[PDB]
Amino acid sequence: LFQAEKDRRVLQMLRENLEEEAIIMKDVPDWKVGESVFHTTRWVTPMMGELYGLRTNEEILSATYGFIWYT
Amino acid sequence: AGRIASFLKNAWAKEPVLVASFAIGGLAIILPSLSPYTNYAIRINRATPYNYPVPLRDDGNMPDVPSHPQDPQGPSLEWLKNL
Amino acid sequence: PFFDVQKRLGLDLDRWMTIQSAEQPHKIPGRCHAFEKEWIECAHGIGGIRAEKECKIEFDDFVECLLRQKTMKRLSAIKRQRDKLIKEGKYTPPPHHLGKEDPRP
Amino acid sequence: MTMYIAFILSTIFVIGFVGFSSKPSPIYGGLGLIVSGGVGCGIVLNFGGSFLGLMVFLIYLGGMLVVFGYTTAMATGDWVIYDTGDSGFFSEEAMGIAALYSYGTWLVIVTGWSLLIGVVVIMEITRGN
Amino acid sequence: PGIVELPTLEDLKVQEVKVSSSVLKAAAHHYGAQCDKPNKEFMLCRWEEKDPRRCLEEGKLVNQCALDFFRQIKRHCAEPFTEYWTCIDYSGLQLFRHCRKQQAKFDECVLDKL
Amino acid sequence: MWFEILPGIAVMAACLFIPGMATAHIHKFTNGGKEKRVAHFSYQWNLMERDRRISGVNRYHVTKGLENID
Amino acid sequence: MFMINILSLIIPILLAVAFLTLVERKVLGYMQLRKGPNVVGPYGLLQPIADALKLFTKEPLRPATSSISMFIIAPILALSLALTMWVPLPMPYPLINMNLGVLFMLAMSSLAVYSILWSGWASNSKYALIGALRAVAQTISYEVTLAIILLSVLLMNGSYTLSTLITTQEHIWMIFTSWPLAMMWFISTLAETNRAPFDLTAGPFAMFFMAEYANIIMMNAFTAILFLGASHDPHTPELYTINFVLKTLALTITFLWIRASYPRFRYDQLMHLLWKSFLPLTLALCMWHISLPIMTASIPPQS
Amino acid sequence: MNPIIYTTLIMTVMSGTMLVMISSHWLLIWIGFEMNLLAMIPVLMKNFNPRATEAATKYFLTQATASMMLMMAIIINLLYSGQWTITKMFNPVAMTMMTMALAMKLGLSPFHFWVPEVTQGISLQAGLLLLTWQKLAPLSVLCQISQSINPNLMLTMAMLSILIGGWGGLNQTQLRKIMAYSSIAHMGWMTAVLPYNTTMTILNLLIYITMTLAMFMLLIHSSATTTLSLSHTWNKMPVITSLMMVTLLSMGGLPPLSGFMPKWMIIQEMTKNESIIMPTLMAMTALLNLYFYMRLAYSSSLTMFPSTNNMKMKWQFEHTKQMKLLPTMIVLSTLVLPMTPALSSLN
Amino acid sequence: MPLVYMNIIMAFAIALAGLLMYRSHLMSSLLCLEGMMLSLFIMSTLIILNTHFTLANMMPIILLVFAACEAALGLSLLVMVSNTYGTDYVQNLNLLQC
Amino acid sequence: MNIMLTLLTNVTLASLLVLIAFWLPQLNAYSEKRLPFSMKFFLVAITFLLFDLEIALLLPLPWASQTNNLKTMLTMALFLLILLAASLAYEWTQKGLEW
Ligand SMILES: CCCCCCCCCCCCCCCCC[C@@H](O)O[C@H](CO[C@H](O)CCCCCCCCCCCCCCC)COP(=O)(O)OCC[N+](C)(C)C
Ligand SMILES: CCCCCCCCCCCCCCCCC[C@@H](O)O[C@H](CO[C@H](O)CCCCCCCCCCCCCCC)COP(=O)(O)OCC[N+](C)(C)C
Ligand SMILES: CCCCCCCC/C=C\CCCCCCCC(=O)O[C@H](COC(=O)CCCCCCC/C=C/CCCCCCCC)COP(=O)(O)OCCN
Ligand SMILES: CCCCCCCC/C=C\CCCCCCCC(=O)O[C@H](COC(=O)CCCCCCC/C=C/CCCCCCCC)COP(=O)(O)OCCN
Repeated sequence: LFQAEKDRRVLQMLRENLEEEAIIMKDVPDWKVGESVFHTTRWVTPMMGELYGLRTNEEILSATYGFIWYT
Repeated sequence: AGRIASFLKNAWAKEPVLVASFAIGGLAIILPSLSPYTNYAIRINRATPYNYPVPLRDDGNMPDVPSHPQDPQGPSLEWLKNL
Repeated sequence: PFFDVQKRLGLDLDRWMTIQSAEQPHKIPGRCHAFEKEWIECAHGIGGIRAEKECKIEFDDFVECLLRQKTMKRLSAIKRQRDKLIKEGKYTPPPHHLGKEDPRP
Repeated sequence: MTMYIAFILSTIFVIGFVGFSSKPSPIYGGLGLIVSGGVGCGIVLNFGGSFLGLMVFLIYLGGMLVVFGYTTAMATGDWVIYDTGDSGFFSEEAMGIAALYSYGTWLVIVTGWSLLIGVVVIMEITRGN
Repeated sequence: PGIVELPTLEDLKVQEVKVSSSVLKAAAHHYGAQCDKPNKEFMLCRWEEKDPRRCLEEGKLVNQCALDFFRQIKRHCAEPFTEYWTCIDYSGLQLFRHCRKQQAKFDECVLDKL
Repeated sequence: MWFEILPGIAVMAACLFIPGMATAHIHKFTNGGKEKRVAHFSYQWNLMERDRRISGVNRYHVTKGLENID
Repeated sequence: MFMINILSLIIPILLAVAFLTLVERKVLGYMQLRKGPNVVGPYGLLQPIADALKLFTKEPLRPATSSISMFIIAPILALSLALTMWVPLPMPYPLINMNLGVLFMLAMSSLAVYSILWSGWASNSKYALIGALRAVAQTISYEVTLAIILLSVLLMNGSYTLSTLITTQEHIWMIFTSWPLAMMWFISTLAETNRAPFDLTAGPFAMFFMAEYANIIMMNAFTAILFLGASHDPHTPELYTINFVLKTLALTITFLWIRASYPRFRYDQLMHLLWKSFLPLTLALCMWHISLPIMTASIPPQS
Repeated sequence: MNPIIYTTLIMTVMSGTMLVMISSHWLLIWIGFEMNLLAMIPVLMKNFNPRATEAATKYFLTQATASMMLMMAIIINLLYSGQWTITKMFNPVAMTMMTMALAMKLGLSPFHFWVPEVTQGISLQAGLLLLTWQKLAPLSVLCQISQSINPNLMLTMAMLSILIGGWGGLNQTQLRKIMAYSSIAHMGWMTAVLPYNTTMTILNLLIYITMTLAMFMLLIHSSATTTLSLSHTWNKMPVITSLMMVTLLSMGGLPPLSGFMPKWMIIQEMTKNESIIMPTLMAMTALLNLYFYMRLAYSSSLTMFPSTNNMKMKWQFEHTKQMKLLPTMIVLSTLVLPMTPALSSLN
Repeated sequence: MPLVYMNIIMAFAIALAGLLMYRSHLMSSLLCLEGMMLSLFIMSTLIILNTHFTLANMMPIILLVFAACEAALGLSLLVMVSNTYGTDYVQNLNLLQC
Repeated sequence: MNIMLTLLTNVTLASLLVLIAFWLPQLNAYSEKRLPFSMKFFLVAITFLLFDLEIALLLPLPWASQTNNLKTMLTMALFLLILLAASLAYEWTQKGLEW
C-alpha cells in the first residue's frame, strides 16, 4: 500500500510541475515543455529538486532535512 | 610435561593477569568451531526478513513455491519458536 | 606493470568494490544502478577505443545521472523565468505551491 | 530552506583553512584546524553521514589533533541532488561500513598489517642511538 | 531528447485509505493474510515493469481491497480493534509486545466472526 | 550522627529527579498525551509523515481511526 | 517548549553539582570521625551558596602576561562539554534521542582533554605544563580502555542507542553478564576524571570545578545505565527516574568512599597498571564478547 | 637494527610494491603506496645520524604530498565517473594531478630536487634500494594509464628531467649525487616513450635496473663515496676499477654495450611515431651524462692517482663478505646487445 | 557539479598551497598535510553517500587510518629532527644540498 | 535544529556565566599590584594514536554480527584483535612501556 501511494504521489507532483512548466514556459522561444535530459525512454527516478523545485521553502526544507534533524 | 606444568604454576603466581588474559583469548578462539549453536545463529541471521520478498511469476512448474503464506510450501520457522 | 594475479587464480581480492552494481549488502541499489549496468553491458568485450566511440550515449546518460548538470540547468532556467514573471507580475503561484493544497498519503 | 546552510558551512570550512594555512604560531593553526574539523563534521552530519561524521569527530579530533597539540606543547544549489526514496528499516551507511568484515577481508588484512608495521616503524625510529 | 509522458490527475484519483500508521500496524498481519493476492500482483508488476506509470490499475485494486478489509473490520470487530490500535498508538515504538492481551482479544473476535 | 548527611543527598535526589520527569511530562504534553514517536531507520519517519498528511491538521499525533474510513 | 526542556535539564545539574560538594564533605567528615559543614545553614545546606558567592566576589588572578584567549576559552569548552554530555542519556526518555548516542558520549570525553591542554599551556609556567601533559597522557590512555570496554559491552546490546540498553536489561542487570568489564570500566571512569587514587593534580577555577563534578555525576549515571538497568513502565516513567537517580547517587557515594579509603598511585604506577593489566584483560574479554553471542546463538536483534 | 626487523621491513616494502602492481582498485593502489612509504623510512635511517634523518624527513614530506595529490586525483575521477577500476582516467583535470603525483613519486623534473639530497643523506645500500626498487610501482601505474596521459605534459617533463640530470651531473664530486642525477635522466628517458610504447619503457627499466645494481654493488665493494676515495681503488683491486669503467661506458650508451639498447629502441619507436626533433635533442643531451661518466672513469681507472702509505696494510686483507649476482649483473649490463630482439617477450 | 564540491576543492588547494609555502615550523607543514587529508575525507564521504554506493562506505575509514599513521610517522620524524637541532625550524635542514 | 539549539544554549550559558564570574570581582577597585623534552610522553602519545586507529577499525562490530557470514566476520574480528594484542606485546617486549 505504501509503495502504491508513493508512486501515485510522485506522479501527481510531477504532473503539477509539468502543468506549471507549461504555464511559465509559454513565451520562451526554444523551450520544449516536458523534455527529457536522458536519451533513453526508460523511467528515471526524480530528484528532490524536481518534485519540490517550485514549492514553498518550508516543505522543501522538511522533505530534505527533517529525518536527519528529527531527534 | 613436567616443565610445562611448572611453567604454568610459576606464571599463575606473580602473573595472574596475563594467564587469565591468554586463557580467555585462547578459549574464545577455539570454542566457536566446536559449538553447535553457531549454525543456529547463522540460520537466525538468514531467517530475518529485511527486504520485501518479491513474488515469482507463476508458470505451473514450481511445486516448492507457495501460492499463499499460509500454504505449507516454503521455509518454516518453527525451530526458532521452539528455541 | 599490471600482474593480473586475481583472474589467474580466480581470487576476487578487490573487484567487489569497483562498481555500483556488484553485490551490494542487503541488495541496496545504487542511485545510478540502471545507467551503469547499461553502460557496462554496452562496453563489455569491445575495447576501450571502441567503447568510447560507440557507447557514448550510455556514458552520457550515466554521467547525467551521476552529476545531474543538465537537470540543474533546466530547473535553474525555469526558476529564473518564474522569478522574472512574478517580479513583473503576470504570474501567480497556484495553491499547490503555496502550501494551501490537500495532501495525500 | 535556511539560506543554504550547507553553503554557509562550506564557506566557514574554507575560511578556517585560510586561517590555519597562513601558519601563524602553530598552536593557533592547530585551533584553526579543530575549528575546521568541527565544521567538516557539521557538514557530514547534516548531509546524512552520522557514523562517518562521528568517526571523524572522535578519531581525528580526539586522537590525532590531540597528539599534535601534545607534541607542540612539549616543544616551544544544494538539497536538489538528494535522494527520493527511503533506506528500508536500517541505515545504509552503517551496514556498508559493517560489511568490512564480511566483504572487505583483503582491506582488513592489509590495514592490520600496515598498522603493525607502523608500530614497528615508530619504535625503530624513536629508538635513536 | 523526447517528452516524458505523465498520466493526468484524473488517472491518479482514488479513494485513499485515511487511517494512521498505528491502525495499519494493528491489523497488519490480518491485512497481509487476507489482501495478499492483489498486493502480490501489484508488487510483481512493480519489479517487472520497473515503471510506476505501468502499475496504476494494480494500485487502485490494492487500495480497494484494503478498503474492503477495513470495512469488514468496522462492520464486525470495531471496538476490540479500536482498543488494540489505541494501545499500539500509545507506545512510541509501537510495540506488539506491550498488550498481547488486547491482541488476543482482537484475534479471538476476528476468528469467531470472520 | 550519620543521618545528618541525608538532607544534602535528598536535595541532590530532587535535583536529579527534575530532568527526567520534566522531559517525560514535556514529551507527553507535546505529543497529544502519548509517548513521543521515536523514528530511526527512515521507515517510521515515513510513517510519521504519512500520519501528518492523513491527520488534516498537519500534526502526526492526531490519530485518525477506523471512523475515518467511511 | 524545547528551551524549557533544555533549561530544566541544565539548571538542576548545576544545583546537583553544587550540592554534591556539600555531600562529599559530609561523607568524608563522617568517615573521618567528624562532621561536615553544619554551621552555615540548618545542616550545612547554605554552604554551597556561601562558597559560590565568595568565589564570585574574589578577584581573579589573571597572570597579565599569558594569552587571555585560551585562558578564557578553556572553562567555556569544559563547561559546554560537561553540560552537553547530559542530553544523550535516557531517563527514561532522552532530551535528544540519537541513534549513535554512545559514540557521541565517547567523542565528548575525547574532546574533554583539550580543556586540560589549553589550561596548562596558557598558565605561562613550565611546571603546570608538565602537570597538564601528565594529565592528558593519563586521560587518553584510560579513554582507550573505556572505548574498548564500551564496544565490548554494547556487543550484547545490538547498537549504540542508549535507549535500547533499557530493553536489554529488562530481565537482568548487565553487571551479572560481565562483571570484570564493569570493574575495569569503574576504574577507568575513576582515572578519567582525575579522582583518587588517580588524582595527581576564582571564577574560572569554580568553572573547572563544576565541569569536573558534572563529568563525575554524568559518569556515574552512564555507568548505572550501562551496567545496572532499571525496569521501565511506559505508563509511569517516574519509577524508572527514581530508581535511576538512586543508582547514580549510590555510584557517586562509591566514588566518595573510594577517595576517602585509599592512598594514591604514582604516575608511572598507574600507567603500568593500565598498559599491563587492563589492556590485556580488555582485549581478551573483547574477543570473548565477540565470540559469545555467536557461540550461544544469542545475537542481539537490532541492526 | 635487528635482522628480523630489517627482513620484515624489506618484506613490507616489496609487498606494498606487489600490492600496487597486482591491484585493480585505486584504493588498493593507494594503500600499497602508503605501505611502501611507511616501510621505506626505517631503511633510510638504518645508520642513525643527522644526515639520514634529514634525508628521511625530506623523503617522507615529498612522498606524503605526492600520495595526497594522487588521492585527490582518484577522488575527482570518482566524482566525474563512479568508477574505481584503473582504466581510462575519464577527467582532464584528474589526469593532470595523477601525472604530477606519479612524477613526484618518480622524481621527474621539476619534482627532481629531493632525489640528490635523499641519495646523498642515506647509505649506499639504502641508495641502491631507493634507486632500483622504488621505481617499479609509479612506473607500473603510469603504464596502466598510458592511453590517458596528456602527451605534451609527459614529454615536456621527460625532456626537463633529461636536461636537468645531464646538467646537474657535471657539477658533482660525491658519487651518490651522480647516481641520483643519472637516475633522473634515465627516468626522463623512460617516461618519454610511455605514450608510444610501454614495452620500450619496461625494457629501459630493466636495463637501467641492471646497470645501476652493478654500479652500486661495485661502489659497495670498494668503500668509496667521493671521487678521491674512488681514485684509491686501483692500488688494491684494479679489477674493480676496470669493471666499473666498463660499466660506466655502458651507462653512457656507447655501442656495442648494453646501454645502447634502450636509447636505440626508444629513438626507433619515436621515429615510427613521426617524432624526429625530440630524439635528436635527447641524444645531444645524454652526451652530458656521457661526459661526466667519462670524467669519473678518468679519475677512477684510466689514470693512476697518488696513494697513501696506509694502503699497504689494506693490501694484506681480503674482502670478507662477498656479494652474489655481481658478475651476472655486470655481464647483463655490458654484453646483451646481440640479444636485443628478445625484447619481443614484452618483458 | 555543485558549489559544495567547489568549496571543498578550494579548501584542499588552500591547504596544499600552505604546505608548499614553508614560512617556517614544519609542525605547520604536518598540519597542512592533515588539513588536506580532512578535505579528502569530507569530499570522499559526500561523493560516496550522495550516490548511495554502499560498499564504498568502507573507504573513508581506511583513508583516515592510513593518513593518521602517516601523520604519526611525520610527528616522530619531526621529534627526532627537533631533538637533533633544538627546534623544528625548516632552514636547519640545509646540510644536504643539490 | 534541536541539537543545534541545545549546543547554542550550552555555549551561551557557559559564556554568560563565565563573563559574569570574570566581571563581578573586577568592578571594585583594588591595588592591582623548557629544554628537556622527555621522549616517553611522545612515545605514549603515539601509542595512544595507533591504538585509537585500531579501535576505530574495531568500532563497527555491533552491526557486523548480522552479515550471514558469521565465520568470516568472526575470523576477521579475531584477526584484528590478535594483531592489536601483537602490537601491544611487541611494544612491551622491547621496553616501549618504561618510565
Ligand atoms: C639486463 C637485461 C634484462 C635482464 C632481466 C632479468 C633476467 C632474469 C629474470 C628471471 C625470469 C624473469 C621472469 C620470470 C619467469 C616467469 C614469468 C612469466 O610468467 O610472466 C610473464 C611475463 O613475461 C616476462 O616479463 C618475460 C621475461 C623476459 C625478460 C628478459 C627480456 C630482455 C630482452 C633484452 C635484453 C636481453 C636479455 C638476455 C638474457 C637475460 C607473463 O607476462 P604477463 O603477466 O601476461 O604480461 C604482463 C606484462 N605486460 C603488462 C607488459 C603485458
Ligand atoms: C595463494 C597464495 C597463499 C600464500 C601467499 C600469501 C601472500 C601474503 C598473504 C596475503 C594473502 C592472504 C589471502 C586472503 C585474501 C582474502 C580472500 C580469500 O581469503 O577468501 C576469503 C575467505 O575468508 C576467510 O575467512 C579468509 C581467512 C584468511 C585470513 C587469516 C590470515 C591472514 C594472514 C595474511 C598475511 C597478514 C599478516 C601475517 C599474519 C600471520 C573470502 O571469504 P568468502 O566468504 O568466500 O567471500 C566473502 C564475499 N561474500 C560476502 C560474497 C561471501
Ligand atoms: C593464543 C591466544 C591469542 C590471543 C589471547 C591474548 C589476547 C590478549 C592477551 C595478550 C596481551 C599482550 C601480552 C603481552 C605479553 C608480554 C609478556 C612480558 O613481557 O611480561 C614479562 C613477564 O611476563 C611473563 O612472565 C611472560 C609470560 C607469562 C605467562 C603468559 C601466559 C602463558 C600461558 C598461560 C595460559 C595457558 C593457557 C590457558 C590455560 C589456563 C587453565 C584454564 C615481563 O613483565 P614486566 O612487567 O616487564 O616485569 C618486570 C618487573 N618484574
Ligand atoms: C567459561 C567461560 C568463562 C569466561 C571467563 C571469565 C572469567 C574472568 C575471571 C578473571 C577476572 C579478572 C578481571 C577483573 C579485573 C582485574 C584487574 C586487575 O587485575 O588489576 C589489579 C589492579 O587493580 C587495582 O589495584 C585498582 C584498584 C584501585 C582502587 C579501586 C577500588 C575498588 C573497590 C571499590 C568497589 C569497586 C566496584 C566495582 C564494580 C562497579 C560496578 C559498576 C591487579 O594489578 P596488581 O595488583 O598491581 O598486580 C600486578 C602485578 N602482579
